[PDB]
Amino acid sequence: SDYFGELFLQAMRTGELAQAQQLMAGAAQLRLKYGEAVPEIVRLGRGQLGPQLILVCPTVMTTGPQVYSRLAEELDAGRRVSALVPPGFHGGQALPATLTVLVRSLADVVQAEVADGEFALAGHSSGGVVAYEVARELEARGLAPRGVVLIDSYSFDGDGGRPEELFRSALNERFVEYLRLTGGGNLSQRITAQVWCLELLRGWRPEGLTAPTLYVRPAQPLVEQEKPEWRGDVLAAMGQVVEAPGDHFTIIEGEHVASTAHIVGDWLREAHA
Amino acid sequence: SDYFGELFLQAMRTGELAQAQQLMAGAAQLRLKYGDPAGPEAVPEIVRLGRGQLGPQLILVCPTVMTTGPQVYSRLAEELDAGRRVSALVPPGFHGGQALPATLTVLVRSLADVVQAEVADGEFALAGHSSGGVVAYEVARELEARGLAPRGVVLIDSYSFDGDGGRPEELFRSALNERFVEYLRLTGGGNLSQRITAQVWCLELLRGWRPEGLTAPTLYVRPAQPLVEQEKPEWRGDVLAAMGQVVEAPGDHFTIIEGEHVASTAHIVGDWLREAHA
Repeated sequence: SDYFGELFLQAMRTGELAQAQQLMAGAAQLRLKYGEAVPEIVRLGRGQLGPQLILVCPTVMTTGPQVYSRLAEELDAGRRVSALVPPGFHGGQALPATLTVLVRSLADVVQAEVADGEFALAGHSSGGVVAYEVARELEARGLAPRGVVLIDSYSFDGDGGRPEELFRSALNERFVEYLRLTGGGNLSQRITAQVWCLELLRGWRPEGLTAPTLYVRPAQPLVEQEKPEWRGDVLAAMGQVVEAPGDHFTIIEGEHVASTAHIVGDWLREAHA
Repeated sequence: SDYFGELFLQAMRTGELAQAQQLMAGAAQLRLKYGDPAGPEAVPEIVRLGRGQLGPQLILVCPTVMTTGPQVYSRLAEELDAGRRVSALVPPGFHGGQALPATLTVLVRSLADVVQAEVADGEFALAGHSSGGVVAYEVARELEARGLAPRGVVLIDSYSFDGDGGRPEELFRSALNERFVEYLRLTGGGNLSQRITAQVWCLELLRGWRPEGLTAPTLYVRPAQPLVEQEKPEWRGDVLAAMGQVVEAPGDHFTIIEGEHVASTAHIVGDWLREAHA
């Protein structure tokens, strides 16, 4: 346990989660920032041949290569799959001062990974958001990603609202449960990094990308009061939108990863073809 | 593990003590409290410090700060140990499992319960350094309301922040904090967040405090040397104006009861107490 981490866990159980969030935000503000960390890139699965697929891990407390373990395995046939980990969630890593800093750090690692070979990017939620931004930056540098896949990416409108609180609370339930089960440590380090990084993405809209995009939408929502505005401007810039069985999280967990990978893999094969 | 404790220390070195205390205050609000009449109450620890087993009792109330405990008073008690029975009373929430008192009333009555049981019908007096002087004053008021008769209260450099405060307050708090933290680093101190949250919680209960309604005589001991240049006179003004006697003594806010000046401070306090018990 962490001292403030235990208070955060306790707050959830007592209906004081709003105050606990404010604390993690204040801590995130105090944390060291850079802008000089080099984001981790990890090979997933065994494939040694074919185009490279880079899975950008989400900027949330559970982040790490393992979030994509099932998904990578399903996609491992005839391609080289890697997970790219945003800095600040593990070890002694500083947080990126700005979204531009984050995106540049990650683009530099991808550039070095792929050189001039064919590649594509994919990401779940905030990972999809960040994948799209990294793609844009690589296109500015003259690279040509073959596609970007975003899995249920959303962007919060305005400054807040009650639907937002309920949705974030539902996300938080699953994040914390994963870490409890995963055995995950450094709870304050992980939550402060999440709070910092998600704030960088507030009001994000896809501004233009030459590579084709695929948006995968889970058939099942998390809560009743989800606002269409959260996805509307995102969807509008997507080249293709596909509904898939599962919810925000199970879409890439045991029960639905197979159909998700089928849709993603088929699209990626077309994209490279 | 204690990430925010680590952030607190970092923030000191980068001049963000104010933001860090704001974080600790928020956490303090989340911490479990005691005070509900039906729920379980934390019992404040009392500790004999004297070798002396004879004479009137002297109850030293430990300050509600991150370094709190009987050792802050070891030297003072050793100087005062002849002819009186010295004890140290430690406010709850700083160590172990302990919950924080819900309100100042809860704190004062928890402490007064312990003093009550300790002194029975014997002669006694209270003293405290800084916030411990403030709390000793309130505990004395409470005991007087319960029919007991403390022979006196000694406050050493007690002050009160009034209003929201500005740059002077931050500068004074930073100087205090520097000494608190150094002591903790020297005593191998652990559990930073537990100690600091409790400090920030308790010192907030004392914001805007002024003394009124005590019948026992009071002595205020004022260190001759300030901690910083920008010290506002309003911090002590109202406290002082209610003191029976005010005595200046060599030393600063802390060194007043440290090895350098503890002998001269005890002579002043000791002489007053004996005068008071007669």
